[PDB]
Amino acid sequence: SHVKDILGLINAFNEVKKITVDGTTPITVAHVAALARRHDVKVALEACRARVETCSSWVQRKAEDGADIYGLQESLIRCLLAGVFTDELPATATRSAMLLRLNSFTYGCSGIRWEVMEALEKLLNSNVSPKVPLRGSVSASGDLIPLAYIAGLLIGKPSVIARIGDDVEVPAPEALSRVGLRPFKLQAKEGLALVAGTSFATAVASTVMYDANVLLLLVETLCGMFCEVIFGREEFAHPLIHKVKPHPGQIESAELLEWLLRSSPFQELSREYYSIDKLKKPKQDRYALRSSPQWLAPLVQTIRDATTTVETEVNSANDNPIIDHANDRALHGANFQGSAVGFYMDYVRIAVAGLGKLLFAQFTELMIEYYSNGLPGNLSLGPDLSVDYGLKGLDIAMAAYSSELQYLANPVTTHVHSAEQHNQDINSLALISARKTEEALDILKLMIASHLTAMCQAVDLRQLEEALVKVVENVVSTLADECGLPNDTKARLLYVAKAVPVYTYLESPCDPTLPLLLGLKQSCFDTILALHTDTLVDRLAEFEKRLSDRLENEMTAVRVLYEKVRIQGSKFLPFYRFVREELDTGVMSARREQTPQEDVQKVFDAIADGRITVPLLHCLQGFL
Amino acid sequence: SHVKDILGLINAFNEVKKITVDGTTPITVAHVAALARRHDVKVALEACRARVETCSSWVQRKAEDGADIYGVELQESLIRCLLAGVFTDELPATATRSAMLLRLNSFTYGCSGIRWEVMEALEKLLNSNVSPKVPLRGSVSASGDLIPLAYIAGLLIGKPSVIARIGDDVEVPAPEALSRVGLRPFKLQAKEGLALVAGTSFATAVASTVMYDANVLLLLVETLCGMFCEVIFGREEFAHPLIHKVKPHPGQIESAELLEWLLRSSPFQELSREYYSIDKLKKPKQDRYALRSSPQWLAPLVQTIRDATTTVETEVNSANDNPIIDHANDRALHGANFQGSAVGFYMDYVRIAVAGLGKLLFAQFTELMIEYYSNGLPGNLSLGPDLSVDYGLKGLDIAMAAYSSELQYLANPVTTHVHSAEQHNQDINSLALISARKTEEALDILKLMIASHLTAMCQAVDLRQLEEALVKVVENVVSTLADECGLPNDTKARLLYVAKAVPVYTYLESPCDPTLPLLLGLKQSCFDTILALTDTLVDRLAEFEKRLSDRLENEMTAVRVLYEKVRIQGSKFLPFYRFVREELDTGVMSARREQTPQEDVQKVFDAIADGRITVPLLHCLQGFL
Amino acid sequence: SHVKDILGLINAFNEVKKITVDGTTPITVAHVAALARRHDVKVALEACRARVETCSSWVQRKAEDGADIYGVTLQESLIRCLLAGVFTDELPATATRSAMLLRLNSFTYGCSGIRWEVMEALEKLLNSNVSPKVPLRGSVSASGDLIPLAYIAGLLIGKPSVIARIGDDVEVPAPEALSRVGLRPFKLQAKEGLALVAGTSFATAVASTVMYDANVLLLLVETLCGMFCEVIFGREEFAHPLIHKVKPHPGQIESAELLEWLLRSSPFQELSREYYSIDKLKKPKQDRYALRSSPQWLAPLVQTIRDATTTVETEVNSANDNPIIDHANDRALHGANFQGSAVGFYMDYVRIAVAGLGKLLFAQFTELMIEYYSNGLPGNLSLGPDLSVDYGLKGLDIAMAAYSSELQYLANPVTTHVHSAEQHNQDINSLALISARKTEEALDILKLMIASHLTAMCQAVDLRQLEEALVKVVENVVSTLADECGLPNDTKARLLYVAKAVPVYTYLESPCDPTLPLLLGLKQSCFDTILALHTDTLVDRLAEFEKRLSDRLENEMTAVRVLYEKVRIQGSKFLPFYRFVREELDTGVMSARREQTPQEDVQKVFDAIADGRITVPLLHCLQGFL
Repeated sequence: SHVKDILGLINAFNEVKKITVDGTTPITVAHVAALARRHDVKVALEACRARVETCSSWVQRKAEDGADIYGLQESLIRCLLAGVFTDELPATATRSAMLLRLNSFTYGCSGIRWEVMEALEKLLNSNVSPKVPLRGSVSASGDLIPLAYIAGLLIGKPSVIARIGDDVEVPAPEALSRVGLRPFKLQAKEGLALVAGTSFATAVASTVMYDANVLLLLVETLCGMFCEVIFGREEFAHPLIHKVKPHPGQIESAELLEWLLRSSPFQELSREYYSIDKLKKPKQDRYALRSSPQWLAPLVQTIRDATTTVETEVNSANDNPIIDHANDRALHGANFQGSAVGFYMDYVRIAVAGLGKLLFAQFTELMIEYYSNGLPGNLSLGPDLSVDYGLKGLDIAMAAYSSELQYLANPVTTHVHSAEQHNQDINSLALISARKTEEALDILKLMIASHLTAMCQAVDLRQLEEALVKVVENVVSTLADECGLPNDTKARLLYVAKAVPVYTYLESPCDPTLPLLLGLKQSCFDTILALHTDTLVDRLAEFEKRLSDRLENEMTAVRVLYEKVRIQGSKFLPFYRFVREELDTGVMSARREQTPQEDVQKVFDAIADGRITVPLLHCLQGFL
Repeated sequence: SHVKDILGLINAFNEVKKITVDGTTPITVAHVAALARRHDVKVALEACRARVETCSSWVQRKAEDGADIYGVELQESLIRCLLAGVFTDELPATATRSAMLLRLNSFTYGCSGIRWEVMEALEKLLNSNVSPKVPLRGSVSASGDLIPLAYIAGLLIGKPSVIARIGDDVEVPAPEALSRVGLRPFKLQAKEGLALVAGTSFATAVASTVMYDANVLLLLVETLCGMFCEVIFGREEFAHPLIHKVKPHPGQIESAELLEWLLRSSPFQELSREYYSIDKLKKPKQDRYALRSSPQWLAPLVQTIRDATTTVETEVNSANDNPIIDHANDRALHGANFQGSAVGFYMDYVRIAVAGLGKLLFAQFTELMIEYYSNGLPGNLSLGPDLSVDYGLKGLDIAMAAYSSELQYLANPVTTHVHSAEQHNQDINSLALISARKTEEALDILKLMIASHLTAMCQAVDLRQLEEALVKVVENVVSTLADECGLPNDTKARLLYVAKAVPVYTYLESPCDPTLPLLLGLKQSCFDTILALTDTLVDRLAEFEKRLSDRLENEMTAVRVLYEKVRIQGSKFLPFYRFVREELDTGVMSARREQTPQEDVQKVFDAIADGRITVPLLHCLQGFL
Repeated sequence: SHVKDILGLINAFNEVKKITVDGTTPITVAHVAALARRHDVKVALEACRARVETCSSWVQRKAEDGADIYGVTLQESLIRCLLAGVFTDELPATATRSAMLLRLNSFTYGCSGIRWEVMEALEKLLNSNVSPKVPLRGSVSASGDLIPLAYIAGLLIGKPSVIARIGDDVEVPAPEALSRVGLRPFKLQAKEGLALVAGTSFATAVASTVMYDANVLLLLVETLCGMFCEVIFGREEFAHPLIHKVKPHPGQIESAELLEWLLRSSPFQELSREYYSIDKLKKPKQDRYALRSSPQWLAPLVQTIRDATTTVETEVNSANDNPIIDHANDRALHGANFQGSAVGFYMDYVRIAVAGLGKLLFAQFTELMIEYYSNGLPGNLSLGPDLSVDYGLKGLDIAMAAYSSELQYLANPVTTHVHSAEQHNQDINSLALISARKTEEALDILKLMIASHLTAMCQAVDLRQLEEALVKVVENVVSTLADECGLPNDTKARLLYVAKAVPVYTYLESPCDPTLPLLLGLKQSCFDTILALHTDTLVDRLAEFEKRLSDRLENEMTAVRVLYEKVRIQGSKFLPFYRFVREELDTGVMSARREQTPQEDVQKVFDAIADGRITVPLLHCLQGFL
């Protein structure tokens, strides 16, 4: 299952202490992302040093012997320092690019001197990186302009500014000086080896793919939480449905969901709900839940396949010419053409838009009383709704997020211009595409943060609902006895207490126009008819007036007590405990001062910085 | 002509000191951009005080009467629920202050029911450079820009969680920020929460600075087509008013008019004519489309940007909340003026027009870089002479492809992605703010493209003038050596024609190389002159060749070094050349000039971004009527 | 108002008999669509002839004395290399004939140097219904619509490989077609190849019929917003002049002005006001955005479609070949009028606005289908009464999502995809014909959406009229039965309130089902009256009221409905539409008892939209508006 592969990705990301750069051990997107995000992760270049020097020698002798092989170093770098600071590629991306550039050389096809590789290693471990303009690459003879800034650092160009950690910016030659390095004087083919690769596009695409797997698994998992809160029928995940339409991502997501929902205490509440007034409620869930596995299928497959493609690129020699020193020939091709990454970046951006639309459809259902099976509009607790608009602000923002996300998912690869004196008449635009997919993942993080917040709100509201119906049942039950109503009447009255959704009358429970009093009034009239008397009327008028003696006070009490349980038996407990306890939040209401921003910011940040993987792994403990 | 309207917008942007906010004087996009970009510009709210208070009183009396009018603590629960954005990024100070201005102006029509006091507070926060930190995303611009506008409202009521900027340095919680400029948190009354948040002010704000930039950069692109004509050796006839008289799109007529005027009696057009007189049958009789069809291309782009400005300014000058209080006839009118659709649709159109400007620039740049298309210019605009270590503007060329590709992608529509939002109440919604942001991003790229193009054309100006001086040196050396060696009058004329005809950039790298076009051209003539007419003729022709390779390279080198250490002086585009070269302190690009292309183009880009580029533009255009 | 301008366009389309091609009288998009769609309309080329010949002879003079002028001083080799299309699909005869008109018209300015005799042959081919079969693709509309226009030239010179249509079935090689209409193949003179192939006539032809339809459908959509207001129980206040005065986008003012006028004396707005006065506090105080913000939404759409109309007409009335022959001053001028960019960009914009029109329609239709949003109407506009076998307009609802989705997809721009073309000579090119074609496909879909929307609203009128009648029956049955059982005034007034208040479509399926809202509300009031008047006698009479209700009430609801199946619309400005759809097209309220499928009903409406008949009830509806 892709579920276990993604868990393995998350574990490797968390665990790794050293990245082995050796020309043989694959670097994964978890490693790239760990190097980028955890500064205690260090690069360890292993002395492959043999084939690197052989290659280097072959090129360096074909220069002393003055052979003539096509593919002065500073003039290439000078013409490529052609970006403009409007915005810039971040340090995480630049350091990622440095690693991929370093790695590309280990295969001994590039001809760069080993010491330059050592210099890359040192700069990475020292947190030194050049400041690199955002735009300029068409990713075809490589990410020429942006990679030119890394080469510019290595030769100590004064106009290239370098970061050292988060606070220090110094000109290139001073940055080299501070790490015990001297400017390089570039040798034959070395300018081309540094600039003509796919390392920047592939860097962005690596952090993008790592993020895509994590958010994918997170969205898939949270479909189970959605089922629980919406009162879904878990049967949509039944293995047979998916065995007869056997898209691997359809089987595998359904598999996880069947497992997440199997012994669910909310599924138990769902069953009791559809048993009451059975033939007046929907027989099936709406599509955002019920067809989630079918929806997820191509998205899982796209994100998994793109990961393979990007990792192949991470582990490639991607400059030109390729030096076949063994056979004494320089090979003229175009491994710097980033099309594998470019095309898949367009595809993943479409899959991410599809994940966003799934979230938006689910969130929409949750906000609307007609579609939420008992939950209040906007997940508003009230009880006073005139001053509690609940999650309406987050609802509007989810439309804002989905709309921009769908716009972002138009392709970049369809916009190929005939470039560089028509030499690059096809070019991948991989870095541009990767940037747009990254931007699309930023918006999906917002949507996840919002969706999880809303579901924790719904958990609270479902737990509060169950306790409120119990209060009502007890108040009706005991008052019925005290007024001396017959058992016919008592049971009829109790059915109403059970059946009427509590959020439809919580605002003013004893309001004669609201659904509780309406149901009791019709039951009182049917009792009079079934039993016919003047005494029965006395006790029924007594029952009704004595409703506003106790009911409201007891509903308020059990509520206020909740503000100051089924989730404990649910596989999503870790998520709820993380958002409520660890992040320090509570059921949203007019009485809680925190804005939706404050609550959702906490969840968003935990998604951003990877803390959310903790409750996620917890939740999936034992899944095989 | 749109040319004078844009010049009017630029003059207004530079001159304005105070923006009059009174409910009758129009705010234009130039006013919005000046408030945003020049802090010396202050807000002047004029005591319209009468109509605002009347409306405020109506609303308040109707609530105090306990009357039941819909949309008229209730107010603070609205703000609370809308403080719902997330910091990932933010709308910048310039957009937020722009919005604050637009929000203030909308109240001045007295339809909103906000108190005058709150308005005075807005005025003072503006002039005191105070503005809330606002999350980038969350608005669908339909019941207004509810989320981002809530942050302005949050500041006004002293919400502790709303962070506020004071200048570029200071950041403090909203209550403290109100304190520091002598204000107290407001307690909001009937309809005031809704008046503050339910507007189109953020999208319209971004769209105002977007439209200002679109106007300036449009005029800049049109004008620079004239510069392109000069350096590329174009035929100015493409601009002849008769061509456009019979295909009369106003933008076509007006762009052609500007171009005819810029190119009339151009000293560069004189070199162009000379050039096409030598080897006429071997050279194109018409320019390529990126020059020759420029007025036809510009026409819809001009009209789109002009019409969009009008639509955006209409929005700037609107009451855009709900209900609209008709205090005079005692009704709250229920509509949807907060629906930002006019701005949203036009932002999509303007983004397509901006993409069209980018494609025009890309195509022109491409021609200029390629020797086959540049009518004598060296590939990549490399001076060399040694091309093995000078790749000229090849990096800028690649980047222009990168810029255009992303520009074209950005130009897909946002308005086609309407979701059924807010419990299906907002089943249509404009997405204006999102569209405005994308068009803004598209203009960022256009600026990069304009900066590169201008830098490249200044390079080509230098290369054209150098070319003229180089060819005259080659003629003079050929003439004086033909005399010295005692060559026949026929031989002399035939050799001097070759010196005139051969493009000098085809042999600059090694002028006396026998395999390069000058020597090939002279060798053909030499054989021809021998046929028309002996051993002593061969003798003098070998002496010619010999003495050529003693003298020619040195005199070429000398005149080049002198240039490095003129027709542009009579060009309408001198202000641009003088600006880039002198004011910005640059020179002809080559291996000998240490500064990178980044350093040069950056200077140009910054001058476009900060407005300095308008100075040479206005100078260039002086007298055009 | 743009409304008058569009009404002018429709009147012109209808009443034009001859198109004056003279080089001074403007051809409008109505004239182009008239020519394409009404074969009785003839071209009248009015001898203009003098300048054509002056230009012609100037070109021929230079050919004689051997002057040398680029682009003028061969043709059959140009035509040959441009006959490079492939039949996969073709440009329709209507597009080709429109292109022939525009090419003819372009020549009338005397700037092209084409022979008057070639012009007369164009007129004759037009009036005789001859046109070449033209492949669909190949134009980038930059040095003109070169490939498709080559097929017009190929017809004129009698290229055998060029197949010509004559009317709807007849297809003959070009020599045969010319011979059937009394013409002979031309031998092209200097500059005539270019005159013919190097123009913008194809893109601008598709764009002309595109703009005529955009104008008509726009007005139709605007008008039907009022009909939507009527059937959905909207508040007409959204259209009030002061709202739009303070946000004065010209299209916002004018759309709302139209709507205020359509709704001013509405008998449906009267039912609406009455509806909101019952349970005022439980029902929404404002309409949803697809109605309430329709003026703000329509504003940019109105303005796009009108400005785009101007641009396309400017192009219809242009000389758009090259070089531009300035015979007066003995010069050929070298430019690029064949660059179709004015039309290309505006086609992209109009496609987006059409998508915005479709989205407006989709959101309206959506509200209409959902009982939560439709203020009394049944889900899916199902009449029933048995809803288990009547799913109503659910098919059309699904279809509307499909329509809107494909439409939004089509509205991406074409002009952002400019390639460097023709040996990099055409390094900018307009792609105008491609864009026009996509905007045309977008309009095809909008037509589908309008057809469905109008059909749904006619269904809703019927349901609303039945609703008023049904509630009256219920009130009467309750009022009479209260009397027959001697119920007190307290009881009678509570019971009659429930009869007026409960939406009839929530219980129509089984009016006496005790779990449905009529009986629920009746039981509630009965308990309330037993308490208020507090007895064994009252209970006796309330039980007899209930038993008599389930004997008589349903029978009388069925009778009134069965009668309806075998009024407020009569006072409504939308009567012409309703009358058009029900009587003229011969349709009826939709249900399980009506045999015709939703397909058969909507086809009829769509066909009337597609062939222009829908403009009759449209023009009738708008009579009086100034």
